[PDB]
Amino acid sequence: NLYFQSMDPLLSVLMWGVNHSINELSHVQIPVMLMPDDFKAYSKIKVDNHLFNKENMPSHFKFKEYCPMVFRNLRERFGIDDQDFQNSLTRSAPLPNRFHTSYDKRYIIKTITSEDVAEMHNILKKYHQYIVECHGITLLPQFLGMYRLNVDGVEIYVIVTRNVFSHRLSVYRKYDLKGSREASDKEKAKELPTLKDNDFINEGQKIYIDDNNKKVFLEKLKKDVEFLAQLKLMDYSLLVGIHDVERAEQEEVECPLAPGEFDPNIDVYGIKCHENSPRKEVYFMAIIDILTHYVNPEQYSKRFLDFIGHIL
Amino acid sequence: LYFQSMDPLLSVLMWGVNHSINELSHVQIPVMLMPDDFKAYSKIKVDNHLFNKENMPSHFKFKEYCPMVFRNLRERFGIDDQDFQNSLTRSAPLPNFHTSYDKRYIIKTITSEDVAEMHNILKKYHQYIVECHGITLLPQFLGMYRLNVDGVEIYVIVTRNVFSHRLSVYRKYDLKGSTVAREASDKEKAKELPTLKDNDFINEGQKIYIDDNNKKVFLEKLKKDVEFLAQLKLMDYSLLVGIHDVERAAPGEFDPNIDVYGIKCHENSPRKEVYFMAIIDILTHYDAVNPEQYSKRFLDFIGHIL
Ligand SMILES: CC[C@@H](Nc1c(C#N)c(-c2ccc(-c3cccc(C)c3F)cc2)nc2cnccc12)C(=O)O
Ligand SMILES: CC[C@@H](Nc1c(C#N)c(-c2ccc(-c3cccc(C)c3F)cc2)nc2cnccc12)C(=O)O
Repeated sequence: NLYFQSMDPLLSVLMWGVNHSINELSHVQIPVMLMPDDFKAYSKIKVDNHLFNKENMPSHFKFKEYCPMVFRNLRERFGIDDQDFQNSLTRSAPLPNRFHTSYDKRYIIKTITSEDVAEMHNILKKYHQYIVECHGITLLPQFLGMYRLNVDGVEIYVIVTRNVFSHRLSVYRKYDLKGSREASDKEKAKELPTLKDNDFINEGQKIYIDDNNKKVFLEKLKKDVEFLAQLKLMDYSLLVGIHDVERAEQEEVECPLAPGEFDPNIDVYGIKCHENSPRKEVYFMAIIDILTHYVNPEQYSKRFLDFIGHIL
Repeated sequence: LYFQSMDPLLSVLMWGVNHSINELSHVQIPVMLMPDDFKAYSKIKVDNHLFNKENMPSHFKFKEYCPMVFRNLRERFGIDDQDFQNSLTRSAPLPNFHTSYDKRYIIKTITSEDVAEMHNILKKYHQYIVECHGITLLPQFLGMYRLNVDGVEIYVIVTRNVFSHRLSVYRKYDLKGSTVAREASDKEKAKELPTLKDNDFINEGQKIYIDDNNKKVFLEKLKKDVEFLAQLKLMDYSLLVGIHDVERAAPGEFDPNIDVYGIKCHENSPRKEVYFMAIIDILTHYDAVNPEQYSKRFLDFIGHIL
């Protein structure tokens, strides 16, 4: 069954605490609406086992969940069931790349600083009201839970976000895009380099989405980017993953959803290529890495939109 | 399920049992218990800030003693952990000790001396339950915990109800076979169900009518159980006897996998009755008449009344 075992005791506690958190919330009324106190709330749990479950789990740890009611509501508004979320993060250990990915590739887990946590509380009310008003249709990072772990006197804060990329379709090419930045020699020798602004230009990278999806996509991005500028946030990226249908076919032939198809209620950032693309590709594109508080944010926001618009 | 109660100690207990059993579903069923399992425990301390503030207290501790041992005893007593969790969780235990909402379990506040004395006997108790294959009139110890809330600390034990989860008891005796004054008070006797005692049993001319076979099997168990208690040098235990009157009314019947202490009366009983008989309240050590004597005086009496 589920033992939450890992060589990494921080992962064990994270799996245990997400399991704990979600079961706890199963015993707490879903409120008609969130209230101000829910934006300053937490749960702290300290465990001290003696000669009990000593092989699977560390015997001494702390787990703290920030604003559990808000992040439950955000999961709901982003179309996530708490049971599915719990399974995604606990049924098997998250895999490392620094970030981790849930075993089913739905979710990203990232270590963050206490400043980041303090800045999350600073934006949390405004972020939640924005998510309500766009009915959860945004390119913004979906913040799904936020925790503090302590084991063996090692303290970390972690955020969970939705994977920009597909849980199923492989990404053969990947870009972190800002505007106004090229991968190192070391980065480029990996299997999947995180390529950057100059790699995008100098490799002659094109993205082939039809006028309609381009308009829809640049309309969200403008709204999301203007919201980030009102918050006075900057140094955020567009993450672009490219799925090449034909490369994934030959990669697999060596060893019901058709090739180049995805479920848009799971792979929410997916966009099909247009009819006249030289190759059958699927693009996965959203905003990551939002949380730098004040170029100025106006300037950052306009340069970003201008660079993304000039590449489509 | 919100584990709501007017009594914050019941909420933590319900929360605690719910936590304890969910935890053990993430822990391997071992091939056998080992010595460290009789010294083990799990403590959880909870501190909430503006979260679940209405249903639950914001600050509490729950400790389970020897979790691996109590899970093994539940299984050896024919008790599934989910059904156990449900009996203690789906709805609050009712005060009279307390009874689970479905009347399957007793919940009782004990002292830290009681807790220390349970650890002292727990290895021998478990190995006794192994050797009698769960077939005993001893108390079934099903879990043992420590709760803190609002700086108030209690220890609690959970045992199986001697009485039925459905059939009513119209008459009830705490029997020891002590020669001394054992008589329920005038206050006790005015209650709807008084706990009657040895001299009430004799002075009321109470009869238990069970056939020669069930009496032999009952007295064989009681003897082995009571010789075990003497070996441990425990005393001051009682036979608890509940009598269900079938006539006040299928009527005569009960599931003997649920109500395990039930025994039907003799066919030639003048009154249709069902008897619920077992040992309670064993944890008094001699160190504090001796345990041999108590045990011998206790059996002579129970055999004297059947
Ligand atoms: C290109 C970066 C990296 N992969 C990813 C990262 C990372 N890293 C993040 C991510 C999550 C959280 C933070 C974060 C950092 C600080 C504070 C707070 C709140 C945060 F959310 C920052 C970045 N999201 C991803 C979504 N989909 C796919 C890949 C992702 C890679 O492939 O190299
Ligand atoms: C006749 C007394 C009372 N009812 C009961 C009690 C009580 N009290 C107990 C009980 C449980 C635990 C301890 C205990 C006490 C100290 C230490 C440790 C470990 C213990 F288990 C002592 C007694 N069991 C019952 C089982 N079935 C039915 C009724 C029961 C009543 O009706 O008035």
